[PDB]
This record gives sequence, C-alpha cells and structure tokens, in this order.
Amino acid sequence: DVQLVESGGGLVQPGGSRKLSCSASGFAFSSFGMHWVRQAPEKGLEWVAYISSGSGTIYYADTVKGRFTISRDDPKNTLFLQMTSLRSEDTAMYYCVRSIYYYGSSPFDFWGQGTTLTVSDIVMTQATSSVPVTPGESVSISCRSSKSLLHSNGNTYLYWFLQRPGQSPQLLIYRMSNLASGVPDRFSGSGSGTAFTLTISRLEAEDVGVYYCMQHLEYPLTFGAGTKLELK
Amino acid sequence: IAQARKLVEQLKMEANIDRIKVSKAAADLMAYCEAHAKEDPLLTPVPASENPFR
Amino acid sequence: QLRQEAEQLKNQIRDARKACADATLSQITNNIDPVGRIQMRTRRTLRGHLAKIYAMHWGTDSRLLVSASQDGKLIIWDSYTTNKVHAIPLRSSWVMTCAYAPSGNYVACGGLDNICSIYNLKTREGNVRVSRELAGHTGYLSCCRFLDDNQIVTSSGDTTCALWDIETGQQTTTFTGHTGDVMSLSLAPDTRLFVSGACDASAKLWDVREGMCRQTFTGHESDINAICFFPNGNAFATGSDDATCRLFDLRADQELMTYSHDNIICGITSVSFSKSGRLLLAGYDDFNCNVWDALKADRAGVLAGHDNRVSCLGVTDDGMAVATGSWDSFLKIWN
Amino acid sequence: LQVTLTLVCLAGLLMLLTVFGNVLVIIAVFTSRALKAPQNLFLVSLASADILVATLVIPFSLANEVMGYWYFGKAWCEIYLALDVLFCTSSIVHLCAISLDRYWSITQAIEYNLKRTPRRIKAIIITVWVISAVISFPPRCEINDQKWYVISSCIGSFFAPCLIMILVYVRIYQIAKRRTRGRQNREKRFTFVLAVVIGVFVVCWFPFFFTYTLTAVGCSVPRTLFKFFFWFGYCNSSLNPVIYTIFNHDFRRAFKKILC
Amino acid sequence: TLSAEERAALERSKAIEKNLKEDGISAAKDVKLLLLGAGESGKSTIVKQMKTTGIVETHFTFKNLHFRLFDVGGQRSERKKWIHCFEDVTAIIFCVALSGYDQVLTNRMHESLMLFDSICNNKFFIDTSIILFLNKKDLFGCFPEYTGPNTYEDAAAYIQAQFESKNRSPNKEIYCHMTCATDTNNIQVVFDAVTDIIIANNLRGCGLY
Ligand SMILES: C1=C(c2ccc3c(c2)CC3)CNCC1
Repeated sequence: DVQLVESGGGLVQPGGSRKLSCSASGFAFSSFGMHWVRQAPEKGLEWVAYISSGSGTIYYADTVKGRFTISRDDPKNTLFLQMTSLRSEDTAMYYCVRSIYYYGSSPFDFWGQGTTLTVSDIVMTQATSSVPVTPGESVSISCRSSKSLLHSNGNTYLYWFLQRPGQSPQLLIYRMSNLASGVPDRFSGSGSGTAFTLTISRLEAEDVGVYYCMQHLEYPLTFGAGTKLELK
Repeated sequence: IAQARKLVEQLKMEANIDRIKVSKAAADLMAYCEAHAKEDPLLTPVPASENPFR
Repeated sequence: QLRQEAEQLKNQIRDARKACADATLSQITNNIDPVGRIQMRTRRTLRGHLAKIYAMHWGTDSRLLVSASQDGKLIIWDSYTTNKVHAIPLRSSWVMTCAYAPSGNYVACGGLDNICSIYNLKTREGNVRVSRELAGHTGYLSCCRFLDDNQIVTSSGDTTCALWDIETGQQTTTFTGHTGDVMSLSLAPDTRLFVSGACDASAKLWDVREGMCRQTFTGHESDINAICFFPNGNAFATGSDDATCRLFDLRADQELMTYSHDNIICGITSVSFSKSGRLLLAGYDDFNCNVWDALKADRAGVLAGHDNRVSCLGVTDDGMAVATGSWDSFLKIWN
Repeated sequence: LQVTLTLVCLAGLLMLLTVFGNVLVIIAVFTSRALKAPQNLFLVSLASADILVATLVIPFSLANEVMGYWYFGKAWCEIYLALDVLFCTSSIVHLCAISLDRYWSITQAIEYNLKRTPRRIKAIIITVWVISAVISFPPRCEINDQKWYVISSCIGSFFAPCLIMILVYVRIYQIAKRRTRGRQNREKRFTFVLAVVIGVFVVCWFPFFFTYTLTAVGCSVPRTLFKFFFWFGYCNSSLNPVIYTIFNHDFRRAFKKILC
Repeated sequence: TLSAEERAALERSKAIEKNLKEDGISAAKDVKLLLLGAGESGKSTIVKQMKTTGIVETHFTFKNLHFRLFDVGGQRSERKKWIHCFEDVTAIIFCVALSGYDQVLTNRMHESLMLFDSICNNKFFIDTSIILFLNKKDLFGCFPEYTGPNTYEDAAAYIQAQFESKNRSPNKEIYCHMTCATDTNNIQVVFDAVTDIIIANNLRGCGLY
C-alpha cells in the first residue's frame, strides 16, 4: 500500500504564520520529487511549490514567492512547508503529490489528501465547462494553449487529471498519448501541436468528475479552468 | 550402455532429416539480404538529419 | 560395440552432408559488387563503470541498454543522452551475463553463484527490487536470455540448459546432451527454437517446447565463445577461439564459409549480424573489433577505438547503432 | 639583429616544448583507467602550473630581456614580478609534495593507503597553492631586491623543499637497496632514476637561488650569469614532466596509445 | 537549453554517478586473496584458522585490514574459463599436501607441484605474488631424486626449494610457511606477506623497479 497524509490543518488569522507537513511510508521517498498544489472553493486549481530528489532544485509560484518555504529530510520521509503573510486569497485546501523524472517515468502518480485552511507565462483555457451527457456514448473535452507545446525533443509535455466529487484526483493521461497504470482502457488522448482533446467512450456511472489539463513545458505549471460533467 | 542407447536414439532422430540443396539456401540468403538493404542504416549512411546520434 | 555403430552412422551423416554441396556461396556472388570501406566514428562514450564489463544487451526501444561489470552494478544507460536511468547494486559481484525483456520491465544477470536473479523495474514502490532467484544449476552460469515476460532461458557451466518458469521458480524443462561446458546461446527471431555452443568445438540446435537436440554441427575446431542468429533465423554465425568465425546453415546442416584472415590470431569473443544480414560484426581479443562481409567474406573497416579486449557487442533492433564493451570499462556506441 | 631572432626562436621553442609536454601529461592523466588514481592529481596540478608559467611569463620575460626596455607601465609589470614568483614557487613546491607522498606510501603502506582518498590530495593541492600565493603576493622593470625578504623568500621557496626531497629520496634509496640485500637491472636502475631526478632538479634551480641569495649581503655577481640561471630555471619547467612521467609504465602506455 | 523534465533526468544522472563513485572509493580499501590448491590437501584447515554451490567468500579482518578470501573450489569446469575473473587479486594463497611423498592417490606431491607450475606461468598471474602453506607437517614428520641427507629438516627444505625455484620471473616473490600454529599465526604470516606485497607494489609506481 502507498499513502500520503497531512499533519497540520487549522484555523489561522491574517498576519501570523503556520507550517504544513506530510508523511510518506509506502515507497522509497528518498528519491522522489514532491510538488505542492492548492485549490479553492471555486474550481481554481493552481500550482504552489516544488522540490527535487537531491534537494538541489526549488521552484515556486510568483504569487507566493518570498513567503512560502519548502524543505524535507529523507530519513523521516517527511516534507515540510512554511507559510507567512497569510492573505485571504490563500484560503484553500492544499494537495500533495509525487513526481519522479527519468526517461519513461510518469510524474504526478499518487495524489494524496489535503489540509483545510482558511482566513510571460503560458495560458490555457477550457471553454464549455458544463457538458450534459448520458451513459452509452462518447464525449470530447479540449483545452488549448497560447504557445506551441511541442518541444524539439519530440515530447509534448501535457497532462490530464480527473477529480471525483469529494475526493482527490489522480493521473489520467500524461503527454497526451500514455495512460497511467491501472486506468481502464476507455480513456484516450490525442491532439495536435496546439490543440488537445480526449475521447471518453462508453461513459459509465463512475466518470462523473471534473477534468483539468496541466502544462509542464515550463516549470511554473499552470492548470486550466474546470470542465464539470453532470448526469442530466 | 545406457549412454550408448541415448546416443544411438539421438543419432537416429537427427539423421532422418530433409537434406535440401544448398543452392536454394544460398539463393534465399541473397534474396533476403538484398531485399532489406534500403532500411539498413549501417550499409547506406543516411544524411545528418534524422540521425539520433550526431 | 555400439560406439562402432555410432561411428558408422556418423560416416553416413557426413556422406549425406557432402552429397548436397554443389555450391559454396563463394563461387556464387563472385560477380556481386563489394561494399565500400565502412567507416564508423565513435559517436558517444558511456563512461560510468570502474572495472571490466562482461556483457550488455540492447533494450527493445533501441534507446536503453544494460551492462554488467565485476564492480557489481547494472547501469541502465540511455544512448541518445548518455544518462544513467537506473543503478542496481548486485548481490554477488561475479556477474558474467545480462538480459532485457521484450517489455522494458525485467532484467536478469547471474554469473558465478549458479543462480540468475530476475529484477523488477516497473514497481509501485519506485525502487528496482529482486523478484526471484533461480538456483537449479550446478555450475557457473554463462548466458541467459528472456523469452517473454516469463519463461527465461539459461545455459550453465554443467552442460545443461533450463527454460525456467519465473512464476513458480521451477525448471520446467532441462536440455542435456552436451559433452562439455556450454558457453553461450541465442534465441531465434521467433522464440520457437534456439541454439547453444559448447567447449568441444560443436553446436546444437535445441527445441524450446520439447527437449531434444535436432541437429549437431561439428565443422569447428577449438571452442565456442559466441552465437547469434542471422536475421530470418537460418544461419546463426558462430564465434570461436581459433580466430575463425563460421556460419552454418540450419537447413543444409553444414558449415558454409569459415571467415578467416592470416594476420589475426586471437579468440573471437562476440558476434552479431546487422539489420540487413549483410555485415557480420565480431569482437576480437586483439584489442580491436572488425566488420566482415556476410556474403563475400572480405574484410572491411576496422574499429580500433578500444584499449583492451572486446567482450560484448550488439546491433540495435533497427540497426541504428553498434555498441561494444571492452575490459577497459568503456562502452562505445559506434554508428 | 640576427642574434635577437635566434633568442626569440629559442624562447618560442622552449614555450612549445613546455606546453606540448604538460598538455600531454594532463590529457594522459584523465583518459586512462590505470592512471586514474587519487595520487596522480599532483601531476595535473604541476602540469597546469607549468603551462601557465610558460605561456604567461616567457613572452613577457623575453620582451623585457631582448629589448631591455619597459612597455607595460608601473602596474602590469609588478603584477608580473608577482606572477613569476607565484608560478615558480608553486612549481617547486609540488616536487616536495609528491616526494612526501611517495615516502609515506613506501614506509607505512597500509596505514597511509587507508587515507589515500581524493579529499586528502585535494586538500594538499589547495594548501600548496595557498602557501605559494601567500609567499608571492605580499611584495626599468627590474626584479625586486632588498636585504631581508630575499633571504626569507628564498629559504621558504627552495632551501626547505630541496632538503626535504633529498632526504626523502636518500631514505627511499636505502630502503630499496636493503630490501634486495635481475642483479644488474635493480641496483643500476634505482641509482640512475634517483640520480636523474635529484640532479636535474638541483642543477636546474640551485645556481639561480645561490646567486640570488649571494646578492642579498655580498656581491658575488661578476656579470651576465643571472640571466643564464634564469633561463635554466624556466627550462626546468619543461624538464620536469619527462623526468616525472617517463619512468612510470602506465604513463608510457598511455603516451604510446595517444601517440599513434 | 533543455526542457522542464530533462534537467531532472540530468540531476538524477549526477546523483547516480556520485553514488557509484562513493561505492568505488570504499571498495579499493580491502585486500583480495584467491585461494587455490590441490583438493583434499589442507584447505579446510586454513579456512577454519582464518576465522551456495559456487564461490564461497570468507570475509575476515585482521589489524585494520579487510581481507576477502574467495575460496573457489566448487566449480567442476576447466579452470581456463573463470580464472581471468581474478586477474586483479593482491595474492594467490596456495596449499599443498606435504604428505604425498608416499601416497599415490601418481603421488599427490607431484600433482601439486605440476599445478603450482601451471599457476606460476599463467599469463594472467605473471605479476601476482604467491604464498605457500606447507600444511600437514606433524604427520609428515619415494620422491627419490637425490634426497641424500634424508632427514626431516632436509626433506622439507628440499621440497620448499623445489617449489620456490619453480618460478622464473623477477617481479613476483614466492613466500613460504608451515601451518599448525598455536595461535592464529597463519593470518600473521598472511598479514606480513600482504604488507610486503603492497610495499613492493607502491615502490614500482615511482620507478625504482
Ligand atoms: C625569479 C623567480 C623566483 C622564484 C622564487 C623566488 C623568487 C623569484 C623570490 C623567491 C623564478 N623565475 C625566474 C626569476
């Protein structure tokens, strides 16, 4: 079994300080890259921080640069994050994920739970958030970029994520052509160098969540607007 | 003697085979070798492009 | 007694071998044009090891390759970048073989503990970990190739071959008809049947499913140090230690060409045909490799990159590269 | 006139030989697997020092000598006096470090071998560079000459390493002779190798330092021999690589491999 | 000039390289020893005094050294195949019978002598010193070439002289000793031989052949 859990979720006031953390036990945490991802009561799902295997790389999001600090210690398999100058804009539930980078790897495999807290760049859009659908047919989602997402290496860094109601999401498609292990074969991915879309055939009573698409060509990964699917 | 029995049985099985003419084998070798000459990079070097090693 | 009858049968079988030798492939193709001087430049130098490297194998992707050394490591290189995807710390440093599954999620190597380990790469925990340990042999293990994600094949130093079953860790079959030590084997393009060498200057053609040797070619002189099927799986040119590579015919059942050159007196250590079955590569104990012409036997461009003897080399699946590994502890990806 | 061209050609040939030899040593140290070892870093440091000293000060020194005139101002010339001391005092000292390492490896094999890690060798290289810098940086276009700092610097640069190295090689000679109580080969080659090393080093450097030191108190300077000993000393920069590289078998193998 | 992920792969490669270097550094600080010898001739005794179906590695230590004695005796194949794997071993301990002057098993003494001669001329081991343990001495106290004195202390000297003179190279010295030590003196002899071999090996790196 593999599980990641959080430690500190509590009520804080603006103009103080608080410290987050998680514990990992199911894998060799000493050789993994751990991200941090936030959310909002709205569909908003935005990138927060990052830390690499050897602790030699630490990126951040410009909206929190100079206030959020990240660090971890391998022997205890525990990650720590420090926050300061908490504005009401920060109020959200923070997720924690894992990512291992090597040829043929699948970043953002296991999305853990999160803590409840209260108080140029690449742009992607996902029009038609709402899409009525019934079982027994296929559908098609799409999110579009503003810069060519095909790198000269031949890869096209673009991921997809599904979030069931009242549950943390999980990887669905990485590089728009590969499926994360364990995901049924109904899902599929494709797209050109500028346009992207899925094909969810034979919709069941389980594929009901919202979908987001990540871009990883530049490290300030920035997600797209949610595209919810009801069962009208 | 048991080793001798095994040896004789193996030789009997091994001896009763097709024995076709070497000429057809050589012809097939030449045909196969010539047919797949285009895709081989080692025989005919390709331009600097589309060459993963540079 | 029965030995005299065996000799008599051998006389008949050699007579039959001779009765169907109208051609030699040498008089034929005489008009056929040669191949220009094949010049290959060392494109990349993969330099990670610390001691002699004894074997390597090309992944199915034609991008990832694995090599083993007496240092006790399996480094999974990346050819297009020269990176190190994985580093597997072995248990017994005496390693003399390697493999790579047709899928990219298994690798095996066992040299001198009589056991071949099976490793798992696509694992949830994220760390490569041993999966099984096959310990039926009674002698040092020489070569081992995967057939599928399961059902590995092996040939050890006690004159036997196994065709294991990874799920149950049991010797499903056992091939045993060789008089002396067995030094190398190779799987056919299709996994229907395979061949094995020997130290008595003989080679046998096994059958994967039902265990018995089908043919035995004894046109060789001293030893066997490497085997590999010609594409289409009909010739399987054989290495040597008498400085004379050869290639037999699986259907005609007789040696055909017997490549040789007077200037070179050294033991061949590896052989692997090219993608088109026109070149025959052979690593030599003379510190440098060579490239032969499979259809005319004429020599071609030398590969004098290495310092010490060449131990292992293999053409990729698509034929875009040629990697060699010498006791200098440097892998060179030619092209 | 003609003589100036001969002197310029001689200096250029010296520079070319120095760079050729030292770059050859540097490339040999890395490309090989047998040479690759924690002890050989000293040779790389010495080769780099020789390349720098030659390529930098041989042109400037030749210009200052043949012309006998100033062409670089009051600062670009003093930064040269200092560079000469730094680049030579660092080349002299690296001879002492290698000898000390050899002696410790021979007398106490296992104990020292347990601590032959790259950390110790890198620390030794850094500290020898530091010693050279601290003795060098602290202070027409004539070399510096006054009563006391001349003696101090000469003693700190040559008289100490010379003494250390001559003992370190006499002791090793005694050990080598005694351990053996090829009859002709052993003793003859021991004596020849040690004689060559000590003789080339001493004959190259000692004359200049002796005359310099004499200048401090006495005169003892008839004429025109300071420049001769100066050029000897730079020639030593080209002599050192062959003397410290030819005997070793692995270095010869690497040189042969890179030669053809 | 690389993408977001490639730099991570490069960092992983650097970490793996550093780990390999660290493993390599702490692996040249131990001493290897190949243990050959004629079978059934005073081998288990030495192994026991020192402290599956293949290489058996004893892993003892003595006074700040770290010995790894690869007791290869299981393989039934010809030695021409797996011998080259030990081309970089700091010494080759050797054990002989010393009781074969009478038994014929050809006398085991002559068989051991022939084996030692073969191991002393192999191209791989033309530079590795060799140690002799003339064990089984108490029971020792044919082979009629001269043996004139015929006494115990002269027969032993003659056999040791034969073994020591079987070599013909100037840069590999053969040591000798007899077992049945009260303490673990056998290891002490091995320690002294290893120190001498290392000293002579470091004295050939600075010339002074
Ligand atoms: C003078 C140089 C030199 C070397 C050592 C020390 C001084 C000068 C003072 C102490 C060496 N190069 C030739 C000219």
